Amino acid sequence: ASGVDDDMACHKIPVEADFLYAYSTAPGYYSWRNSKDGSWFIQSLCAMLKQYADKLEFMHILTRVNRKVATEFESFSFDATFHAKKQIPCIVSMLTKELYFYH
Amino acid sequence: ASGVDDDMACHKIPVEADFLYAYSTAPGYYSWRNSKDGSWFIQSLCAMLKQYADKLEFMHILTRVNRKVATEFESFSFDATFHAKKQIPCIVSMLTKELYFYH
Amino acid sequence: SGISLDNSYKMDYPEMGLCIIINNKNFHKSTGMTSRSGTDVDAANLRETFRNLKYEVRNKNDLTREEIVELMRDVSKEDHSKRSSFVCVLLSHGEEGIIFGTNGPVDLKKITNFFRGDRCRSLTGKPKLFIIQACRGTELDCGIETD
Amino acid sequence: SGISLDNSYKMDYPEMGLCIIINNKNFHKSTGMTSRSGTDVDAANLRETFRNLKYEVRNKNDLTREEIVELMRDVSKEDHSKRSSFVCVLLSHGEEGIIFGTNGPVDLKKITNFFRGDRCRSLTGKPKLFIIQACRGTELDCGIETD
Repeated sequence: ASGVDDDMACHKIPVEADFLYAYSTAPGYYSWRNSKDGSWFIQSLCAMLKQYADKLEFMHILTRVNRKVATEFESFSFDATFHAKKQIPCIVSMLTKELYFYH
Repeated sequence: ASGVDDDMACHKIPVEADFLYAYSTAPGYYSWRNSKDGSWFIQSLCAMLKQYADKLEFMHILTRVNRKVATEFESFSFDATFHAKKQIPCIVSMLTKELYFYH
Repeated sequence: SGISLDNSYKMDYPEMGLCIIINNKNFHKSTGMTSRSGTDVDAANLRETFRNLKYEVRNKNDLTREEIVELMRDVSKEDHSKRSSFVCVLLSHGEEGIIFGTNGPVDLKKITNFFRGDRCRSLTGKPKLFIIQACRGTELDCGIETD
Repeated sequence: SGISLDNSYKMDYPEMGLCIIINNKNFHKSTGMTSRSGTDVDAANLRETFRNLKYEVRNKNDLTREEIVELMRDVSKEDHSKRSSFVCVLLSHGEEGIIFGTNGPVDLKKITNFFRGDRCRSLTGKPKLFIIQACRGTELDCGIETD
């Protein structure tokens, strides 16, 4: 097969390639932070990195972070509007390869 | 340790949890389609699924899709404005577990 | 039994689940949107690919914005108890956060909200995958020569 | 040599790379933004965590929108040839696509553009990670009881 948009003589990659955005929350949502213990997301991210950085690929580590934040945290507020709320982090990957912090 | 936002008696998960959006292109960008062969993204997604669905976790499959689209495709247009352009798909994961199509 | 980790979604339910493919090729003249030549190739490739993964593939062609919403609502109201997951593939013109019906736009949020954990209980805790082939804006990536 | 696959980023360069932490706790009164109590705990936890991963951690506290842009520009202009990757952690108030400096907003796109494959050549082909702890809107997730 042959075409006009593949097998270019000069190899190029997208300027937006190889970026990874680890958002603490879903698009359009508030992000929660405990005034004493820190944000749910950063707390969880550090915990999962400390435990799995020498064992799992980064996306899998971030997936564990998603589960930890989603299951273990729920807001507490005297204001009913902000009470008993949940949060799910949002992994946005434009990476082109697997990423391991170890080798 | 103890706090106001963890270890809830009644377990809940975010209503936005467990969603995965596999976007063909980065936020704010056009998405490319070959009038004869189909879109770069769908072409690549099907190819990677056929080859790796019984071997790799979904995020890793999508990462291969990202690399395939990013490296192998470049637009061709008689209009200089739309010529020689690139594309990088965008994986947006709010999943809480690894996903394998096989068991 | 032995140690249980629960790091991967349970994908051994009786059914893998539905794979809804919305293939919009022809748009109403009134919208001024061009036909999407080559999309049928995508639709067929998806049908075969997901068929082999054991999904119940359902295809729909040239749906209006109303039909897209109706389809999604109806599907979200089915009993997915025996299904491991849900897959929806959208093939059409689009803009950031929008997918086009043949006669106008549909907010992606409206489509996905039907499947929220609290609105589609038979899918709560199960992976809901949305595959989107459509523009997300008008920016062009000039790329960079690799070395 | 034997078969080479190239499925994972080369992370064995002399240095893992930089981990820039922007910790905005106190905001100018004129902005009407509240202090972010507890953010220091996050900043310290990140410093220790990435220190153990062998990153060159650099912390900055309470930066104005101008200082954020200047910092990012300067960092993107360094020679990252011997570094495997780049990490930037943003801790502050925010809205969709925005991160707040102590005196006003900064488009996340402006920050990330400095690191584009064509603008930071010593990072081309290397993973660029942006960790963002900030609001992306005003929606609240009511959650759903699991069963």
